[PDB]
Amino acid sequence: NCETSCVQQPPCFPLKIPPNDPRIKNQADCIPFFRSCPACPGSNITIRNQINALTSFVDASMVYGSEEPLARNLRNMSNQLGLLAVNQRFQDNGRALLPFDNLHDDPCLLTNRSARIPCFLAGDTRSSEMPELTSMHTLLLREHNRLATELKSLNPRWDGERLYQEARKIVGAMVQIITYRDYLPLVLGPTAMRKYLPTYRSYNDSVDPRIANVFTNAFRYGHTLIQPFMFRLDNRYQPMEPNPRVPLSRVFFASWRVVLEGGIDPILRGLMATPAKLNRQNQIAVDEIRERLFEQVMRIGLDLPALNMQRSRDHGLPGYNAWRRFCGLPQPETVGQLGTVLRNLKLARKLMEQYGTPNNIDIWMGGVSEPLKRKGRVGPLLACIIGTQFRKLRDGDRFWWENEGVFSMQQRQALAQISLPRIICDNTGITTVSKNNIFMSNSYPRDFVNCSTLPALNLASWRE
Amino acid sequence: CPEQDKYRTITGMCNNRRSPTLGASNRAFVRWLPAEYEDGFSLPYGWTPGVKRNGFPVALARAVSNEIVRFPTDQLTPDQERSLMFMQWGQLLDHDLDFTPEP
Ligand SMILES: *[C@@H]1O[C@H](CO[C@@H]2O[C@@H](C)[C@@H](O)[C@@H](O)[C@@H]2O)[C@@H](O[C@@H]2O[C@H](CO)[C@@H](O[C@@H]3O[C@H](CO[C@H]4O[C@H](CO)[C@@H](O)[C@H](O)[C@@H]4O)[C@@H](O)[C@H](O[C@H]4O[C@H](CO)[C@@H](O)[C@H](O)[C@@H]4O)[C@@H]3O)[C@H](O)[C@H]2NC(C)=O)[C@H](O)[C@H]1NC(C)=O
Ligand code: HEC
Ligand SMILES: *[C@@H]1O[C@H](CO)[C@@H](O)[C@H](O)[C@H]1NC(C)=O
Ligand SMILES: *[C@@H]1O[C@H](CO)[C@@H](O)[C@H](O)[C@H]1NC(C)=O
Ligand SMILES: [Ca+2]
Ligand SMILES: [Cl-]
Ligand SMILES: [Cl-]
Repeated sequence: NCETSCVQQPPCFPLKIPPNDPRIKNQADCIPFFRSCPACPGSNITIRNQINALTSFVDASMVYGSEEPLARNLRNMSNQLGLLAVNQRFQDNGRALLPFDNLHDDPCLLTNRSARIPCFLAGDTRSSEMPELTSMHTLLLREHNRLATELKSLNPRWDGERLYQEARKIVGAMVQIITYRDYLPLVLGPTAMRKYLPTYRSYNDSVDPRIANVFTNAFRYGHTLIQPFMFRLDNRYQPMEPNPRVPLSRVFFASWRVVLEGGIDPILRGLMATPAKLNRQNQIAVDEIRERLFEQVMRIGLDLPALNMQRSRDHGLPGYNAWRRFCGLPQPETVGQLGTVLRNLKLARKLMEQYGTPNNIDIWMGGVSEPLKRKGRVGPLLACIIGTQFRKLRDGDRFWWENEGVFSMQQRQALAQISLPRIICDNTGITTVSKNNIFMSNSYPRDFVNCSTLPALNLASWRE
Repeated sequence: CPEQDKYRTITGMCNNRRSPTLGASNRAFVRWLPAEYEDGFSLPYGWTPGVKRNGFPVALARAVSNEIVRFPTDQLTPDQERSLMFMQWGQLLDHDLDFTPEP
């Protein structure tokens, strides 16, 4: 058992502890680790690969599910209104909350014994990992029910399955719009955005839409943006006291914080009005994830950056230089060469001291070390892997919102008016939201606007 | 595989009509480069004591994290042009794309 033993026997791949560790003084101890499930168990012929349990498409699968039995269970099958199921024991000031899960071993119950609040049930199983993620799942659950109610008044003849499918299609389009219009330009920056994501022409059935193994590790760049606290703000965007800033080690799996500590509204306010952690070559990732990851529910606090590196090795990913070659980028052979690539010799030196050669630098580590691109939050290598992946998901998606036949000219014209701040107005008691782009706006009240100013999604073109 | 359809399947199956499992759930990831394992096909680098990778010892992930990643929390630089919503949307989006199951 990988949870309690330090023996390296399949499927355990524990992380050994180095001498003079700042936290783990016992070198006979380890950081637990289970190797990812192989696609072909026990094979002496196949080169080990891992499994994607989700639909690679940007289709709101974290709301609806990627398997038919789960997808059915997430729906309100009590009526013909095409809604998703909601929590029966609790509400957030009359608003809906995700349903509870039926886990045998529930980690959310360990975060506060007294509260007895289990994990939430959503399209994806990680819905309760941090209450900020739970808030986003809850926001999208309310948007589906809101859309199916609006569509039922417009088309009374429509049944439950039609209403569910039509509301699902709109939610998925909104995820695609916010991602490609607002999110990705701010991740890649403008030159990489033009290089890897040129203007959409049409669906091409020869574009492989699968997630590449490397992308599961490269996209973990987001770990460098994580703040050490969960910030909660009241009605006037002032700290929600007591406990306006709770350390991340105290919020992992803490679903009770959503049910008993004020709902999703103060969490969403905090996400909008608090700046992200800036990735700097000498300030890569915080110790709430580097030392106290899931500290409350495990026998030892995990190290997220280290888990990423052990994961790339488990996944048999090539190192830094092989990915720099794949992207058509120069491949440094020495600390001298690498210093030039990183525009920072002191980091190149530290990297060479650990790895010996830039060929061996773990893809997450090399990727998050590169200097950020102008108006972007990743360097050239991560911009390539991320950029390449998201083009495959857009050009290889037959149900891409802009593809002819998915939506009508008028429905596309209507969908272009959506935004994440508007989705928050429609589904929360928050009356003052971020001025677009929501991902750039971060200071109250300079970057904030009233909910009345933003226009709603007009469903007129959805009538029969 | 239906010749005409209005909505996505829950599993993603039948999005690509020539290869109807591409992008579907519970399928192996595509690889953009051949895998690199200590034995060529399954054992990860770091599995066997003393087995070097490309002529160099394999560094412990915890040691790399300690020397390169670790930094004093009080030094944190807030991003003047990004909100925590930028971080949170990325995690939510990542949970629409991939989940690698464990034993
Ligand atoms: C529909 O999308 C198809 C996929 O396109 C890729 O993905 C999208 C999302 C974009 O990023 C796009 O930039 C990508 O190309 C697309 O089909 C592709 O079209 C290109 C160009 O015709 C094909 O490239 C050619 O490949 C042959 C074969 O060798 C390739 O495969 C081997 C093995 O993996 C590699 O070792 C090679 O390096 C190649 O990658 C080459 O012989 C050929 O190069 C030679 O010829 C050209 C001139 O014809 C010269 O410029 C070169 O110097 C060489 O002399 C090309 O590199 C690509 O294989 C093909 N992919 C698939 C999956 O079919 C398609 O065109 C898009 N359709 C529309 C209508 O837009
Ligand atoms: C925008 C990027 C991004 C953000 C932000 C992010 N992650 Fe990650 N994380 C990922 C991706 C992608 C993976 C790989 C997912 C997979 O396929 O299993 C991952 C994997 C993980 C894993 C599995 C580690 C392992 O290798 O065993 C943990 C734990 C994790 N993240 C926790 C979190 C937590 C906790 C947060 C913050 C609340 C977070 N992540 C935020 C993208 C991100
Ligand atoms: C189903 O819908 C009705 C009407 O909106 C609601 O009262 C009921 O709680 C819902 N049930 C579930 C499980 O969501
Ligand atoms: C647990 O939840 C209760 C509310 O039921 C709260 O009063 C208490 O402070 C919480 N305990 C911890 C350890 O957070
Ligand atoms: Ca998906
Ligand atoms: Cl319930
Ligand atoms: Cl790959």
